[PDB]
Amino acid sequence: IVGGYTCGANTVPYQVSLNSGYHFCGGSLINSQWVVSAAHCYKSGIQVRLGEDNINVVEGNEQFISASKSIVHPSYNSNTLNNDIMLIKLKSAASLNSRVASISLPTSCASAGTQCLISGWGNTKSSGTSYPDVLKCLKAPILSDSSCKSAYPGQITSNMFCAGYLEGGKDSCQGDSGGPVVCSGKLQGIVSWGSGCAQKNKPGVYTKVCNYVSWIKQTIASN
Ligand SMILES: Cc1ccccc1-c1cc2cc(C(=N)N)ccc2[nH]1
Ligand SMILES: [Ca+2]
Repeated sequence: IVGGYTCGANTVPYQVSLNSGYHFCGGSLINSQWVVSAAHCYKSGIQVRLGEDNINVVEGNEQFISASKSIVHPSYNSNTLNNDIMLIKLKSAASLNSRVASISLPTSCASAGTQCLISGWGNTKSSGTSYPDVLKCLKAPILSDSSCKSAYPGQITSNMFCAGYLEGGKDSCQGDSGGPVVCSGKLQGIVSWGSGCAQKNKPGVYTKVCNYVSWIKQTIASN
């Protein structure tokens, strides 16, 4: 997260860290047994880490649970990142508490202008590299689809939306991928892609979760 702020320990209880010997992507807990992340974060040997703040220090509220199965969206296209969403099932149900909680799925899509909360352990520099140990936060508005498509001609599909600031300075970044974009208490987006980080006229691109609620619900119910 670039241009953001330190969230505060466990202030984003649904935020998860995907670990394969190191943190490589974020995710969102949707119930005690399932996590939603980006399809481009897919990999074998995933360990889901819940209740995390400083990902390099065991602070006392963590839960480390291995994934038993991963399900990448059937229509995911790695070249364009269309349908960049995946589900991860925990080998054992997480113990839900104030520091480890699920985030609700949307019942409808969010409108442009709605303010959302984006979070992650990604790079905090727009130019260069610096990875935080604690969770970073960023409040950003959903941008109009026209401003989104103008920034990325022929690259935006109905399954993506942009959020952030066209002036630059505030954006998600490498390492935040797969993480949550929560608006009005609903998981509306997944950190997916963009151009560089916090660059002018190049806002972040997010997977439009509201288009996948039926798939998520049916897939979890059958697995
Ligand atoms: C997914 C991917 C695949 C291959 C190269 C780069 C990416 C990429 C670009 C961005 C850009 C942002 C951003 N909000 N600036 C966040 C994450 C992110 N991931
Ligand atoms: Ca920790």
